[PDB]
This record gives sequence, C-alpha cells and structure tokens, in this order.
Amino acid sequence: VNYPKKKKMHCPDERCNAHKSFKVVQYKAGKARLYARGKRRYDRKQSGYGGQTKPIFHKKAKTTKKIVLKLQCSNCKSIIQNVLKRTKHFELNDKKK
Amino acid sequence: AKSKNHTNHNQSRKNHRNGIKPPLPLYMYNSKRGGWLPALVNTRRVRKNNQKAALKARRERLAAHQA
Amino acid sequence: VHSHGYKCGTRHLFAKKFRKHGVPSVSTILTNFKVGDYVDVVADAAVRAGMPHKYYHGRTGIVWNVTPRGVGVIINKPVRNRTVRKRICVRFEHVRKSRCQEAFKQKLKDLEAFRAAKKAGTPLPPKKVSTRNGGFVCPKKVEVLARRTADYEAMIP
RNA sequence: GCCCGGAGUCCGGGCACCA
RNA sequence: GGGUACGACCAUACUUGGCCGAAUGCACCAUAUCCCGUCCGAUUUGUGAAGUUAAGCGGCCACAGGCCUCGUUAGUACGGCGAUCAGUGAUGGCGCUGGAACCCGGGGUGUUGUACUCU
RNA sequence: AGUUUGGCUGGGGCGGCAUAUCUGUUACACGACAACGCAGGUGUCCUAAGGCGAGCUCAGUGGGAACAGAAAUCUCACGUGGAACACAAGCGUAAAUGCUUGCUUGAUUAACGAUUUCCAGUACGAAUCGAGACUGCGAAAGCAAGGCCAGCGAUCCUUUGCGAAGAACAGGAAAUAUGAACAAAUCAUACCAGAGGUGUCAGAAUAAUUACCACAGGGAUAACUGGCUUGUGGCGGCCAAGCGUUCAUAGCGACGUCGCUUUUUGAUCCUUCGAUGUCGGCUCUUCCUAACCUAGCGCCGCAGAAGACGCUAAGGGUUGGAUU
RNA sequence: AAAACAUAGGUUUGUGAUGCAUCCAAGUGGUGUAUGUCGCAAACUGAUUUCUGCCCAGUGCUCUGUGUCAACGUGACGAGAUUCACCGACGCGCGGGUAAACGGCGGGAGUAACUAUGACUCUCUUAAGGUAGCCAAAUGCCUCGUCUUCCAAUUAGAG
RNA sequence: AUCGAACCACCUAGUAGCUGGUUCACGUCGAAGUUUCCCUCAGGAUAGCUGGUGCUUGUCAAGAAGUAUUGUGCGGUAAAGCAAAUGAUUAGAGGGACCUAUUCUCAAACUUUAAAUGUGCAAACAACCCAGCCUUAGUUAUUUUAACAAGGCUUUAAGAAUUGAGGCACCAAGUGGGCCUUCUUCGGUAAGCGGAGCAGGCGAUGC
RNA sequence: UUUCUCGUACUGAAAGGGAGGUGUGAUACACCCGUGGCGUGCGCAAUUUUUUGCCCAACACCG
RNA sequence: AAGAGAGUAGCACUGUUUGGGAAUGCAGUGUCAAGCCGGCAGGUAUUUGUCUGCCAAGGUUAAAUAUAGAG
Ligand SMILES: [K+]
Ligand SMILES: [K+]
Ligand SMILES: [K+]
Ligand SMILES: [K+]
Ligand SMILES: [K+]
Ligand SMILES: [K+]
Ligand SMILES: [K+]
Ligand SMILES: [Mg+2]
Ligand SMILES: [Mg+2]
Ligand SMILES: [Mg+2]
Ligand SMILES: [Mg+2]
Ligand SMILES: [Mg+2]
Ligand SMILES: [Mg+2]
Ligand SMILES: [Mg+2]
Ligand SMILES: [Mg+2]
Ligand SMILES: [Mg+2]
Ligand SMILES: [Mg+2]
Ligand SMILES: [Mg+2]
Ligand SMILES: [Mg+2]
Ligand SMILES: [Mg+2]
Ligand SMILES: [Mg+2]
Ligand SMILES: [Mg+2]
Ligand SMILES: [Mg+2]
Ligand SMILES: [Mg+2]
Ligand SMILES: [Mg+2]
Ligand SMILES: [Mg+2]
Ligand SMILES: [Mg+2]
Ligand SMILES: [Mg+2]
Ligand SMILES: [Mg+2]
Ligand SMILES: [Mg+2]
Ligand SMILES: [Mg+2]
Ligand SMILES: [Mg+2]
Ligand SMILES: [Mg+2]
Ligand SMILES: [Mg+2]
Ligand SMILES: [Mg+2]
Ligand SMILES: [Mg+2]
Ligand SMILES: [Mg+2]
Ligand SMILES: [Mg+2]
Ligand SMILES: [Mg+2]
Ligand SMILES: [Mg+2]
Ligand SMILES: [Mg+2]
Ligand code: NA
Ligand code: NA
Ligand code: NA
Ligand code: NA
Ligand code: NA
Ligand code: NA
Ligand code: NA
Ligand code: NA
Ligand code: NA
Repeated sequence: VNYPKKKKMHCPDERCNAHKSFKVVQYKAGKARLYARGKRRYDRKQSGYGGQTKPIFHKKAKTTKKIVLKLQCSNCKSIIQNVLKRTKHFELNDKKK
Repeated sequence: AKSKNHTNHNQSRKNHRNGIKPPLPLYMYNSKRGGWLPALVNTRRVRKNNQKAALKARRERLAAHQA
Repeated sequence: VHSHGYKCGTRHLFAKKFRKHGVPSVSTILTNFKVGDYVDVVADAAVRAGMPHKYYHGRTGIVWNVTPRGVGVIINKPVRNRTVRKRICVRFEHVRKSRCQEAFKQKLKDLEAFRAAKKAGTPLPPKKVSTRNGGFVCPKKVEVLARRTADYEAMIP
C-alpha cells in the first residue's frame, strides 16, 4: 500500500486544539536493553549447569506484520501512534497517480 | 473407535421438568443506564425537586396533626 | 460445511417481495415512537444499516429507549429452561407499530360508553341472538343426493 | 539480528537466538 | 365542470395506436450585453414576447396486451391425529378433521389532501 | 547422559483436513440440527478501490457514415438492470449503493455509555445504537469516525507513546509516584494506550528403529468360524429381433426385465484378547441335489449307430500315476 | 552346527619414544613395552589359478597464505556504572590430494537388394554413464519365461 | 537353574486418567449418557437433570399453564408452474439458419402463487381512563409536546375458556460409552450398516 | 480497659486520603426524640358491613 | 603519651546456596587495601556530601533446649 508523507489531523494538545500538519514515520522496535529487569532475571537463571531453561518457539506461521505510524505535530512536537491492517509491502510516496 | 457426534434427544423433557420459567415483570430491573443522555440528565433534575416536595408535605401533614 | 456467520441462513428471509423493491417511503419516516409502545421487528433488506439479527425477525416487544435515528426494544427469548429479556438496538426503518392491543382497547371504550349511556338514560342497542338454538324450517322444495353413477365415469383422466 | 563483501538496495557468505 | 404548485397510497394509475380539447394556466417558442457552463447557449445559465396547439399535457375509444377483483379448477392436490387396517412389496383407501395453485369465465381501468384560482 | 518423536479416523498406517473460520443446499415455510455428506472460499488487496457534492446511465439490439470488413470511431431509437459493485456465494441498488469528475483525510480523537452474534448468557473476532472534541463535502436538510456482512491472537517478557515550559507560603478543582536515615545528578521500577505470537489458531520448546523386546488394559478395535446383506461370483425364468437350405421357440436366443443360492470375494464390527490351537494331505462317517454312470420314460433338424433337450428318482458307484 | 565365525594368503592406515594406541577421581600413577619398523597399534577381504575397469560432483579424511569467530589486552566520551573503537588463535570458508574411504556407474529417434535385426547416423543429458566376466543363479516381478535332454506323463533336475 | 544390563539390602506402602474388591435393616425421594473449553477422544472442568436445608408468602391464587378461543404479526416446506424470470429439454406449424405463437417432458443448490402442522405478542390493579395542579438546564418561533410527580372521578349479548398454591435462595451427589420404535429424512446395491429431526420407550421394571 | 489475634472502614500501583439527617445560602451557617425519597410489602392500630395509617424483614428504582 | 589481629577485608570471573530480588552466605583462581580528613553496616545499581549504630580478620564460658530404632 501507499501512504502520504504528511496529513492534516486533530491535535488534542491544549496548545493546538485544532487541525494541524503531521509528519509520518514508520515505527521500529528499539534495541533490547541489558540490565532491564526481565533480562537480569533471565541471565541469573541461565548461568550454571542446567542447560536451556525457557522455551524458544520455533513454530512460526504468520507472514506479515501490523504497521504502526508515528505522527508528529508541526508545533508542540507531540507524537500519536496509529495502527494499520497487515500488509506485505508498505511505502510512503506522497504522490498520487 | 468412533462415537456419537451430536443429538438433541431428551433435552426438551429436561427443560420442562422444572419448566420454562416466565420472564421478569416489567416493573423490575427497569433502569435506563445506557439510554439517551440529554433526556436522562433532565429527568434527574426533576426527580430531585420531587423528593424535596415530598419531604415538605410530610412536615406539613405532621404539624397539622399535632393540633 | 455450514458456517455460522452473522447471516448464515437468510437467502429467502432477507429478500424483498415480488414487484415490491425499493427504499422506505415517506410515511415510514414520520412514524414517531414513545417509550412503552408495542412494536414489531421486521428487517427491510434495503437498509443495511442497523439491521437486527435474523432471530428477531417477526418478533414483538416494548420500546425502552429512543435516539435520533434508532429505537431500543425489549424482546423475550427462551434459553434452556428460562426466558431472557434481550435489549436490541435497530434503526427506525426496521420497526413497525403493533396492533396487538387494539382489540383490548376497543373493548374498554365500549364498556365506558355502556356506563355513560346507562347513567344518562340513553337506550341501549339490542342484544344479538345466537343461531345455535332451535326453530322452524319450512322448505319450498327438498332435493335428493344419491350418487348418480356419472361421477364414477367422471374421475377417469 | 551482528560483521562484512559484492550490486537508497538486492544477493553471497561466517556468527547470535526467553514473548 | 377544470388549471397550477406541493403531496399520500404507488399499474383500477403501466405499454401501443386513434380521435377531441371553451377559458385561466402550463407549454413549445426569441435571443446571448451581463451572471454561468459547454467541442457545440443541444442540455445548462441570463434577459423578451414574435408565432402555435404541431408536439408535450388532459379527456374518450380499442372482441388491444398487462394489472385488480369475483367465480371455476375442487372438497381435487396436499396435510395433523388413529388402527393386531389392505397389500409380497411399491403404495393405498378408511375414521375424526384442515384445505391449495395455474389455465379458464364474468366484471373493472385511479382514489384523494392543503393553498391560489377559471367557468 | 537425559528426554521427546501431535490429533481426528467405518482397526491402525499411507492419503485427506471434516483441527480456527465465510456463502448456498441437506434442514422437514420461527429459531436450532449430524456424517472423511454436496458445490465453493479465507491468512490477502486499496491515499484510493476511503468521505461528500454534482452530472450521467449500464449489458445488449436495430437503422445509418472514405478507407472500415463479424469486429476501430460518429449518430438516432429501444432498453426493469439481462451490466457493475477488488475477491467465493447469497441479498441489495437506476435523476443509485453503478460510471465520470471536483474538493478532501471521519481509515483521527472518542470521559472503562449500552447492546447483538458464538454462548457458560465467559473471553477473542466482527458488528449495531449513543454522548463529547476538532473537521471534510454541500446553498441546505444531511451524510461520514474505512472499503456492509470472512480476512485473525491470553499470562509472563521485550519495546514505543502520553505525565511540555511556567503559575499556587502549600498538596488544594488544577504540580504522575517509588527506590523506606537524608540530600544532587544518573539508572531502574509502577500506573494508562498500542506493537513483536503462539495456523494443534482458549496459545508445551521436540527425530528414528525394535523379528532381542516389556508392562497396564481393551472384544470401546483388526487378523479365523458364526450372524445380517448379495454389489461381485454361481444357477435359473419371462418377452421375442434374429441363427437355424425355408421355419421365432428340435437346439439357441441379442436389446430388456423378474428371481433364487450362500460352495467366491467384498461391505459391516454383534460374540470371543485373565487364549475357541490358524494351510494342505492322510483316515472315517453321514447329509444335500442344481443327475456323471446305473432303473424307467417323453421329445428331436431321432433311418441304424452315436448323441442333444426334459421328467420321476440321491438306493448303489464315482480310480491308478508324473510335476508342485 | 549352517552357506555363520576363525584361518593361511592379499591390501590399506598411524608411528623414530617428550612417539602412536590407550587405562584412570588423583600422584614422579598404568598397559602394548623384558619392546624399537623383518616392531607395535587400527581396519577390510578371505586358500591356490586368472583378474581386479571408469568416477573426487556428494559425505568423510587429509595438506597450504586472508573474510568471519571468544576471553585476555590497548585507548577514548563521561562524575562514574554503562558504552564505543582497535587487536585477537585453532576451526569454518577459499586452493590442492585421496575410492583394496562410504559409495555410484543413462534416455529417445531413424537406418542394409523378402521380411526381421541394426554394424551406421542423429539427438537430450552425467562426477562417471556397468568394462572383463556371469545368469530365470541361495539374486528375474511378469513366470509353471523360450528351446533341447531325462519320463508313458515333470510348476522338478541338467545343458 | 538369574543376562538386549547379575545378586543382596535400602530410597519404597515408588506412580497408575487402567483391571479387581469394598461387611446391618426399614422408610421418604430419585437421574444421565446432552452443551462449551481442555495435547482433548477409556479422563476432567462447566451448564442441565437430582437430593437436602430452607426463606418469603397465600389459601380461591401474586411474576401460574408443554392446552384452547378472539384479535394482531412472522414464514417459503408439501403442492403447483414452465402456455411466467433463471437452468435443462422433445416435435410439428405459419412467415437451411432466423422470427412468432404453440407443444412433450423436468429442478436439493429455480420460481410468480402457496397450505396443514407451527411460531411472537395481548386479553386489567405496581393498571387504564376523566378533570384540574406542580416541576425541568428536554423539544418547539412561542403555545404545544416529552418526562417525574401531587390532590379528586370512574372501573374486576354474540358457542365468548378451564385447571390450580406464586416467587426467591444456599450446599452437594451421580452422569457426561447409550440403544430401540411410528412418522420425516442423508450416504450406501443392501445390511440385525453408518448418521440426523419431533415424540415415546428400554436402560432403571416387574405383571 | 491482655501481651496476641479476628472484627467494628474502606479505597489507590503508590505518595496518600477516609463516609449522619434536616433547614437556609452559593473545614459556608444554624439545630439534633432520629427511618434520604419513591414502589411492593408479615403484623398492629383506626373507621364500615370497606377504606386508611405505621410499616419490620426482603426486593426493585433514583439521589 | 601511644596502640588495638594483612595474601586479611575488598574487587573480577566461574560454581554452588538462599525469601534475599543490578547479586544472602560460601569455595577456587587472578588481583589485592586503609588507618595527617579511618573501616564495616543502614535490603534498587553509579559518583558526591551528611546522619545513625558498631570496631572484623585470636581464645574460654553454667541455666533455660534435643534424645525421631542408644545405654
Ligand atoms: K557346522
Ligand atoms: K557340524
Ligand atoms: K560344518
Ligand atoms: K588377515
Ligand atoms: K581371487
Ligand atoms: K464431563
Ligand atoms: K583474599
Ligand atoms: Mg421471505
Ligand atoms: Mg397404539
Ligand atoms: Mg420447521
Ligand atoms: Mg428454519
Ligand atoms: Mg447522486
Ligand atoms: Mg471486515
Ligand atoms: Mg460526533
Ligand atoms: Mg460502514
Ligand atoms: Mg534375524
Ligand atoms: Mg464388538
Ligand atoms: Mg475364555
Ligand atoms: Mg484351550
Ligand atoms: Mg476346543
Ligand atoms: Mg542341535
Ligand atoms: Mg584370493
Ligand atoms: Mg575365494
Ligand atoms: Mg567423490
Ligand atoms: Mg547403500
Ligand atoms: Mg569419457
Ligand atoms: Mg538373468
Ligand atoms: Mg532359483
Ligand atoms: Mg522326481
Ligand atoms: Mg539353468
Ligand atoms: Mg495403597
Ligand atoms: Mg468393579
Ligand atoms: Mg417415586
Ligand atoms: Mg493446549
Ligand atoms: Mg429453504
Ligand atoms: Mg415438489
Ligand atoms: Mg461433570
Ligand atoms: Mg449402565
Ligand atoms: Mg413395560
Ligand atoms: Mg580490631
Ligand atoms: Mg566455643
Ligand atoms: Na459421547
Ligand atoms: Na490416533
Ligand atoms: Na447375487
Ligand atoms: Na431333480
Ligand atoms: Na567367512
Ligand atoms: Na572429495
Ligand atoms: Na555386459
Ligand atoms: Na528348471
Ligand atoms: Na472399562
């Protein structure tokens, strides 16, 4: 599918409270932190002689992912997240037929 | 070893053993929680006034009796 | 493979009558509804918005809520060994006013008129007479029916 | 997912996997 | 006995052909400076009265189609309940009871509300 | 060395998916209803193929115009939808839900409002009726918070967004909280809304072989006999187009149609798994008749001889060897 | 009780002692080894005779100069935890060898004076396309193959 | 007398959704083999069927009924049709294709029409009228509507039902292999075969 | 008046906060013999050959 | 006027143990202190500044407790 690079949307912030221009970026997950609480616990459990202590999930079945868009207001720079339906190909063009 | 798949036998007799109970009467469980809001807010204001008039009437009836 | 979608058996149920297609008329739009009224629920099949589930087609109930373009109706439905009062929301195009109480109301009005006539001295209309009693029957002529043997040759194709 | 190499980028490799 | 505007039911109001149409009106009709829109003032838009009922419209008619209604088909087809009923069976009638459809035949071819109005 | 090596299933295995789901029919004119019943779909696609206003009418047919023809473009008339609406099917729709065009982002936010479908009246998915913000298209009434109904996902863990700056002699209507002896700056955690997935789709992390084999059980379940059935196998009737130098029927009998038998093999799974000894031959007795020989007969395309067909009749008889 | 194992005969591999194979919880521990390549350890085939063809693409084993791979090190920003950069071996990739290592070793058309057959030709294709030999054999489904011999007659035996 | 992992003692009364057993009498009641989820299909949880304890009441009947009647809604099976749309299909006739009107014969996934048996609602008191009155930040250009109240009035022939105890809880068992039959019905040549619908039985029961 | 425990008070992740009625005004003010109101409600009390009052327990609706 | 226990405590890696959770106790190896602004503890990691309580790395010691197949 094709998505515009900019769109006009309502900004709920008290500074705007109107329809403003929003820039569009695609969402990508951040890098997993060492010293996050879940990672610290997992590393403690894994050290020693036991082996592998948690499942690993080999049986993958889905071929797509949902698309998340980060929309940033022109003023007040607030970010709103939106979810689209799953697609195999996604692109931003901002140019019609 | 296959077996039965589905049946409705004996189900009607079981349901009528203690009978099909009648529905609830119209004067119970008759709240209007999910109704049209603008009318509900107006009704609440009228109900508050009616309660005030009920309290005053009993005050006057009692005072008349104590005479 | 039967499938249990929202409309799984409605080929003939949600179809318009012969030479009767179209959208709702003006008289349907100006109906007006009040809380406590009796209505019938029938799908129109030309208005896809706010259509009730197929179970509630041809069912009668009482309206409990009115919105700008919708009506809420209370309908009985039996489940196992009890009956549940279900609340459904439909558009105003799928409901009709019910005539299920017009006979009862007419009887009450007649009784009220009976009391007024008696207390005002108005003569009362005369009572109807049953035909299940006896009486004299004087016939001009009497016919016979005796299986005239032409019917036996008649029922041969 | 990491390092690359060869073509804003598709392939070939050597590694790494708690929804 | 009619016209126009706005309608309700939405063929007894539709389709084809023929004939007639006093007035008010409705139309066809004249033309592109301006508003407006088209390849083209054909449609659409703005401004007039030169002609005409030709058409549209209304009314009537047709062994006309369709549609509506009543009979007939017919107590026929089919059905609920019953039998230590008939029959090798396929099926069928009987008892207590409910009851159709097309073809076909007779009749009919809009009713009506609000306002301004013509005889 | 330790552990694992799906399920349903006319036994199990191979096959298939009836394992999560949508349409028509079976389904018996409310609703509900099974099978490895029938005919088909789903894990996608679309910044327009979403939203609104306006204008227009489709499929097809007929009459006409240089090259031009059955089929190119122009024109007139008829045209109840016989076209189109991303895809499977059903429903629906004509100054439109279809086609063209103009402008747009209602595919946003939406105070834990209520409800339907499956249903335990749980969750998930989908959908319906509302309230508030800011908007789009319209002269307006009005329509729109996706493309109508199939197109999707819990706990724990990871990751992103929101809790801008100032204002308040005090935590208040209006300043997010904690890191427990206290302060400054980092770091970590909590509360709310999404995302990374479990297709065995209410969601374990998983390869083979045993004829060297073991245990708890099962006639809920296969491999003999028996029982129901008779498609298949076997044995017969009825009709009569033809074959028989002519002549349907001495002897046959196609195209059709009606049966019988349980000496074949299938179909089923009722009995037996704390056991009913599973091929063939040897030996011995008895029963059946659909009659090979022996008794007595009819008929012939019966001259004689040898034979064909049929009737009563099961008393008696029915062999020796080579190969396996 | 055999057609199985062993055997003499044949071939291959490792190894010059601070070794090769290898016991073992451990030590100045133990075995072949009181030994020294005509030796010791590890495999395969199975007397003699006559022979032992082609394939290194796959898997394995083995031999030589720079992509990737860990800790330890060396520097940086920061107040520090944290973080980043460089260095970093065998091995794996690249390049050779090896089948008495595990193993493998083709299709389809046309064509000679009666027909048959096909010495000859063409085509697709492999790492190589089964050579010398032998066969309905303890290996051949079709199958009780086809011909001869043995018998009066043979799903048997032999050729 | 033991070997595809010896013997002895101990952890060990190892675990078993599987097989077997489980000891006096009488009395009052009395089932289910079905729904949804589960690595679930020889097992569980969950609803239903049952027992016990009741609670609140009534006494002729409230929120009563596997039944009628009257009124008012819903429907696409049986039948019928192809001289009506969709699909299949035979043959003459009037103007070799073609056209017009007919004609033989059909439909689970065709239909204009359309039953019987069914199915929803109503048939009075926590109610309906009649009159006047109050309130609201609801609607409307205002009245008028909408909603909540308060004090007075009236009301329990025509085939024209008849039967009778209403409502509400808490705790828990067994069961979750079913089978047969009238009628309706799918697969199969058929079956004492496999699979469904409404109802009644056996199981649990003799006479 | 136990030295501990259960209960008379709950709510939020936490820092923390914490529930009577009526009348009058827009940490407000004044009183305290008292069911917040409405509907259905055993029994008792009062009328007259029926109607009304208080309603306990319990249930529904709105503050 | 002085002093008060050094391969000790701490830190890194690895293993084990604990309710102890950015590491409760312990063991192996490497590294290895302070005491003219000391050291250890104060249950979320780091750097800096206060406050509170104690002063390890040597030794002895009745009573109130066990006798779960002893005499
Ligand atoms: K031997
Ligand atoms: K021997
Ligand atoms: K031997
Ligand atoms: K040898
Ligand atoms: K040899
Ligand atoms: K169960
Ligand atoms: K040390
Ligand atoms: Mg219908
Ligand atoms: Mg009987
Ligand atoms: Mg039915
Ligand atoms: Mg139905
Ligand atoms: Mg339009
Ligand atoms: Mg959808
Ligand atoms: Mg809105
Ligand atoms: Mg929509
Ligand atoms: Mg063997
Ligand atoms: Mg059995
Ligand atoms: Mg036995
Ligand atoms: Mg025996
Ligand atoms: Mg025996
Ligand atoms: Mg022996
Ligand atoms: Mg040799
Ligand atoms: Mg040899
Ligand atoms: Mg090779
Ligand atoms: Mg092999
Ligand atoms: Mg070569
Ligand atoms: Mg051979
Ligand atoms: Mg042989
Ligand atoms: Mg012999
Ligand atoms: Mg031979
Ligand atoms: Mg025991
Ligand atoms: Mg037992
Ligand atoms: Mg009893
Ligand atoms: Mg599971
Ligand atoms: Mg149907
Ligand atoms: Mg029929
Ligand atoms: Mg249970
Ligand atoms: Mg039993
Ligand atoms: Mg009996
Ligand atoms: Mg000291
Ligand atoms: Mg001591
Ligand atoms: Na079952
Ligand atoms: Na299985
Ligand atoms: Na047979
Ligand atoms: Na005989
Ligand atoms: Na040998
Ligand atoms: Na090689
Ligand atoms: Na050869
Ligand atoms: Na032979
Ligand atoms: Na059992």
